[PDB]
Formats: sequence, structure tokens, C-alpha cells
Amino acid sequence: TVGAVVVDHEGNVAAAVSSGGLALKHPGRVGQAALYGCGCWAENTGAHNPYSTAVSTSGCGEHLVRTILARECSHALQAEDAHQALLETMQNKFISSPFLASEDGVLGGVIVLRSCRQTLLVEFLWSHTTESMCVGYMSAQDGKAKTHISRLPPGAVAGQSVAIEGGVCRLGSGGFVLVHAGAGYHSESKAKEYKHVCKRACQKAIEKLQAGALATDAVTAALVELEDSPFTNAGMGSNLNLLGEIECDASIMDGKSLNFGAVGALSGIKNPVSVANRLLCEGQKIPPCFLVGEGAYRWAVDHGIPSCPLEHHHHH
Amino acid sequence: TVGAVVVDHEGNVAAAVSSGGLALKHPGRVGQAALYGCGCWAENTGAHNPYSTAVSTSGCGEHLVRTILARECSHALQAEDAHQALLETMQNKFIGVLGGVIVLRSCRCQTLLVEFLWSHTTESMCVGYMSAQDGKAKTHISRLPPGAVAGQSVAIEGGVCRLEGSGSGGFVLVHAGAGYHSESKAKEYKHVCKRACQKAIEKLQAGALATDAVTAALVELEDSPFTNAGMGSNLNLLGEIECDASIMDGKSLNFGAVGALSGIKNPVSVANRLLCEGQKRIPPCFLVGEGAYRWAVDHGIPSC
Ligand SMILES: [Cl-]
Ligand SMILES: [Cl-]
Ligand SMILES: [Cl-]
Ligand SMILES: [Cl-]
Ligand code: NA
Ligand code: NA
Repeated sequence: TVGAVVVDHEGNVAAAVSSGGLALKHPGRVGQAALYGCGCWAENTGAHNPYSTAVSTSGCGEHLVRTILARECSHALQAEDAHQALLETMQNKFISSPFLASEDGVLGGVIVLRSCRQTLLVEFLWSHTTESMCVGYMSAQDGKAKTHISRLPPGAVAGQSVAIEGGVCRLGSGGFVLVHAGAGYHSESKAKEYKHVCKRACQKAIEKLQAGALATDAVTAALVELEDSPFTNAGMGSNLNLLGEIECDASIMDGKSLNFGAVGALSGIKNPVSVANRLLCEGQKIPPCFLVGEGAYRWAVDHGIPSCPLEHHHHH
Repeated sequence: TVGAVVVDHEGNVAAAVSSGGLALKHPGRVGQAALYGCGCWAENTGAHNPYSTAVSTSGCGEHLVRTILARECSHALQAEDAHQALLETMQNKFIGVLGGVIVLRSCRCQTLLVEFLWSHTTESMCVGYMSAQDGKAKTHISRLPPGAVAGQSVAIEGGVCRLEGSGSGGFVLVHAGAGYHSESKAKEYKHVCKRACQKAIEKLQAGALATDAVTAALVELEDSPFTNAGMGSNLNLLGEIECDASIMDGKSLNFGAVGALSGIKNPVSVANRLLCEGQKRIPPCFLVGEGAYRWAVDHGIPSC
């Protein structure tokens, strides 16, 4: 699973998530990366909301769904202390959720940012209960993406302990991006590989922002790079399902409009996040926000999103 | 859309929802009746939840901004005044957007105090309800007041039911749709709600789980050609039926759901079967499309 969160120079936030789901899953199984409130969340400051907040999740899909973690994190981040709010959410609303009390271990990760105001104060954090999680972050002013394999400390137990880190950033046409390329066990073997795709994904988002793009288009450009890595379980290289076929989940949310787009069980499209973003975009102009399976493919093709008919399945 | 909520004689709750979705929708469009937290919710009392609560919602395709409706109603119903809490929630969310909800919350006092409500901003909503003690299902057509504008006002009514003895009883509240008022189809909506409640109670009285009872209710509601669910669902853009359904169990908190399901007579039966198998890698809780069809047939669920 891959994800990204973006804030532009005005405090407009966006979030997206893309995944290939569980290996050998039954055909048509849709997971967290497609589900409203679960895979990602983005919400600009407003009446109640003193902060703009963006969240993207990773790890065990079912664990993330049952606790609606992305939205839960965004609501907790309206509290004054962001570090403490996220840590308590991960401990109490995730690991200790009654919705997961049957589970022997709760496995998940999250990336967040929140901003508030002509200076923009961005706080960004990542937290995970998996052994590790690869992140990358970049601001348009620092102009050099930083990547980091966050690991659980010695003595921690994967699925029972929480790791959490983060930082702060004061920001024209700039902005800030944080991405992740998977939360689970890691191998030092392809650790530089995850770090490299995270760096490139940050650079693409930053370049989009520096060209005047909307937050949603910049977060989508980040996820396109993350998907395209043959090493990530999203887009190309997604785990194969029980029938040895590709079925992708992806979604995106805009903090300003609160509009949402999502695809589930999608095969034959190179970049699932692009269909999610096109659904969100076309929906701003009763438009659909969530398409699955055969109809999602046909809708993507009809809108000129690059396809792979040889990778598309349509069983009877 | 059709939905039902149930509480068994022990205070266990369940909820389910089933819909054909939006007429002429693009193929593969999945709506709220399939989405966790959105179409239905069921949660027994717990360390923060003083009431066992169950919620089923009905929408007219216009899904709401920053809204996970069934779960949000369940959380709001932890306040002391349930009527005010549902009213505030409907107002702060819908008021315009068209939709409706049925809810119940129970608590142990051994006796069970069950409060049940329905609320809509559509012109009308048909509901039915029944306790195992009384033995006669009651059906009713809820209307906006004279002079109200759909999407600019909220109707809300409900009742209170006391169950006791802890035999094999319970309570069920169903709805057959929130939408435009049809004087002509009113009798048919009331009759299917009647049959749905009776099936739900028959299950409870046989000792069944609350999820089996709420499934039996929705099977009846689905089968009516008048409901936009199962048989008679709105046809999509290509002239085909694609169904969404889900179900939640308040005791285990488990969940099952299908979206864009074609070719299966009773979608809620697949959602319930996904939940039941989950009770035993975590099994899938949400299947869509052809994979959902194949899974249903592979599990002996009748196709049409
Ligand atoms: Cl599976
Ligand atoms: Cl990955
Ligand atoms: Cl549509
Ligand atoms: Cl209906
Ligand atoms: Na990939
Ligand atoms: Na029907």
C-alpha cells in the first residue's frame, strides 16, 4: 500500500492511497484503500476545524476498515497536541479497539499532516504498529526530499506497540508533501528501493505545486510514482489474487471541497489513483464517487485514462 | 433502499441495508448501502457506548460531505435524549439532501428498554415494527407535515418498547424506502413491511441470532417488486441490476457487504453469509461485482 498527503501554500490539503490488496485474495475483495473514511481523509479548516488535516493509511486492510482509522486520526488531530493525539488514537482507537479485540496483533500505519495560518505552520507525523514503514517528505522551500525507514524500537512487539515520529515546518506557490511506500516488515535488501521511490514521489508532488497545480493533482502525481514502482503493492506489481489476477483499490479526498473519489477491484488500468482523481475532478463540475470492477474500467477508458486491455479481466 | 434493525431478547442488536441504487447509474457505481459505517451500524453497549444501538439508512444517491451516516447516528444516540440527538443529527447533516434513517437503542434495567425512531427528509417513508410479545406487526407511512418541503424539513417519530422475561423474544423495525409519496403503492409497502417484521420475529422466536433475523426481514423486503432492492431494483445505465447490501452484528461487531452484485436473488443473504464466515487471514467482509457473484454461488446462495 502507498499513500501521500499534501498541503499547498494556502493550507489546502489532499490525501490519497492506492493498494493491490491481499495476495491470493478472492476476486472482488475490496479493502481499505477504496473505502471512504478508511484509506485516506482530507478536511480543510473551517467552522469547528481550526486545522486543515490530511491522513493516509497502510498495513492490514481489515484492521484499518473496522476502526475507520483515517477519519479517526483526522478528528483526533483537531486537538491542541498533535503528537499526543495521534499516539493515543493509535493506542486506543486502533490497537485497543473493541472492533479488533479478536485479533492477535493489530497491524497498521498512518501518515498525517495538519496546517494552520502570512505564514503556514505544517506539522507532519507518521505512526505505525508494523515492524517498519518507509516515508518521504519534502517542502517546496527545502528543495531536497528526505526519506526515512521508521522502525519499531528494540523491545517493541509488532502489532502491540506504536512507533511515532514527526516534525514541523513553516512555509508564494509552495507547499509540503509526505508519502509512504508500505508499512509491514522490511528488508534492508529493498530498503533503498522504497526510499528512492518516496524521494521521486515527493519531487513530483512538489513540482506540481510549484507549477500552480491543485493539491489533489499534486497528491495524485505522488501516488502515480509510488504505484509505478514494481516493488510496491499498488498499481504495477500489485499482489495477484486467487485467480492470479490484478485487482486494485485506490481513493483520494480533497480538503477544500470535501469531495472524494475511489475505485475498487480495478484491473487493466496502469494508475488506479488517476481514475480516483478523475472521479473526484469530474464530480466537482449526481456524479459517481465510487466505481468498481468492470464499470470502473469502462469509465476510465471512456475518460482517456491510459489502460491495459491485456491486463483486464471480465469473467462470466 | 430497504433496511432493518433488530434487538434480541438479550439486548444483542443487528442492522442491515439493501438497495438497487440510483436509477440509470453508471455500471459499477457502488453507493452507501455497501459501505462500512455509512449504510448500517450495530454496536452493543460497551465501555463508552451505554446503549446497544442499531441504525439503517436510506439515501437518494446524493451522498453527504464528511458524513458516515449510520455510525454518526449511533454515536449521537449515546446522548440522554435520543429524539433530540437524532433530530440534531438529521438537521446538522441534511438541512437540501434527501434521505432517511431507522434506529433503535436498548439498555438493560431483568428488562429491556427499547427506544426506536425513524426520521426522513424525503416526502415519505414506510416503516414497520413488531415485538415478539405483542404478536401483531404495525406498519405506518411517515409523511412530511403539510406545507413542508422535502430537503428543507425533517420528520421524526418513534416509540418505546419494554421486553422482559428474557425468553426468546425481541423487537424489529424495518423500512421499505424513503422517497416520493405514492398513494397507490402505499398498501403494498405496508404489507411487505408487515411480512418482513413477522419473518424477523419468527427467527428470534426459533432461537436465531439477531443477524439471521434481520437478514430474514431484508429477504422479504428485497423480494417485493415494489422496493428498490433485490428484485425490482432500479436498472442501471445499461439496463442491468446491480445491488448493494450490508449487515452488521452488534455483539461481535463483525460486518459483511456486497456492492455492484448482479445475478443473485437476495443480496443481503450474501452479506450475511460473509459475516457468518468471518465469525469463523481474516476472511473477506466486502466483495463486489463478478467475484461477489462467484463467491455467492460457490456458497449455495440462489442465483436468479
Ligand atoms: Cl479473500
Ligand atoms: Cl507497498
Ligand atoms: Cl453514475
Ligand atoms: Cl425502496
Ligand atoms: Na507498484
Ligand atoms: Na425489491
